[PDB]
Amino acid sequence: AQNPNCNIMIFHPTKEEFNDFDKYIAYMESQGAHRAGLAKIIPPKEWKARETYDNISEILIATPLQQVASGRAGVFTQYHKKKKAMTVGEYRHLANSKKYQTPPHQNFEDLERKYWKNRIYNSPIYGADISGSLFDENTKQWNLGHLGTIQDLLEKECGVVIEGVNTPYLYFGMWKTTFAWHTEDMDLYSINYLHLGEPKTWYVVPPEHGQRLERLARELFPGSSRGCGAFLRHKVALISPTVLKENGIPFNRITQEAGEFMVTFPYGYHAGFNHGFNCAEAINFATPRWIDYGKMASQCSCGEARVTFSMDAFVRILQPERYDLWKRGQD
Ligand SMILES: O=C(O)CNC(=O)C(=O)O
Ligand SMILES: [Mg+2]
Ligand code: NI
Ligand SMILES: [Zn+2]
Repeated sequence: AQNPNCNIMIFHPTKEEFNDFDKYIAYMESQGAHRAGLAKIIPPKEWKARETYDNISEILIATPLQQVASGRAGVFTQYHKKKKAMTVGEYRHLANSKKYQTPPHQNFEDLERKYWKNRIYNSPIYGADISGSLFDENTKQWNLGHLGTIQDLLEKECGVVIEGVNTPYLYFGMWKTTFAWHTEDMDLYSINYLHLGEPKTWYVVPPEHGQRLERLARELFPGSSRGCGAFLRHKVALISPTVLKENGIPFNRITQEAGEFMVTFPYGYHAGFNHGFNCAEAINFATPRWIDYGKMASQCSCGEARVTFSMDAFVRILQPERYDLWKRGQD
């Protein structure tokens, strides 16, 4: 078995190998990359997402989210308070202000220490889940706005035509902005490209060990657990690496820098934080190997997780018994 210790793998495709997206994902899996839950892909040196970022300041962040924490430094939840709209240029100025900017630090490890020590005492503002793309339309390779769609994959594998569309989302981050422990909707893959700015640190649990994370989460968030049988779908809970280590949960960590892709694999729990002002783009995708994960994916039916139009069809076709109760949650 390849990559039996479930380490995060880093790949360096040539421009020739960067032509066929599906093929390269299958290659990475042939080397065991999926076992980690997360992989890094460094694009060929000749490749670019677009010519410059000089003209992005007038993108609107219609609903910036202030991420307010409750709990203890290593075990907390966050809620998102909606703020007034601002442009990317306004947000970047805010991120660089004395109140919100990255503190002085020695290296990524020192900054990681400061994050876990101090995150709960601040409420950074996140521009998340903004439909759109920063890839130039002429970028032919690994353009996240030109991927094959999950509906087309399901149709190719299973023969059923379904409604729904699949488009990318932009994320504008600042120091301490946080992504809670989650897997993707319907335990899909994701791909994330860091277009610009400061790094993003990731934590991930191997798919084969995901239930160990879930059992810890039920112990650490006991009222949330009683409220919903899949409360990590709410995307609100954080657990530090120190706490994971104290409880024997297998995980790995890596820092993504501007110009790099990350791929998350089906049922790979992940969480993380941004180091400073940055912009990422991400989208879900599927392969044939995903279908079995989609069939088995947990669902939130308490009503909190409330997700896309396109997830309907996935539940209806892959999980017809759940369909009924899940849609009661979504209506
Ligand atoms: O970058 C972020 O804030 C969150 N991204 C992801 O969870 C992803 O790409 O799967
Ligand atoms: Mg603009
Ligand atoms: Ni994700
Ligand atoms: Zn729920």
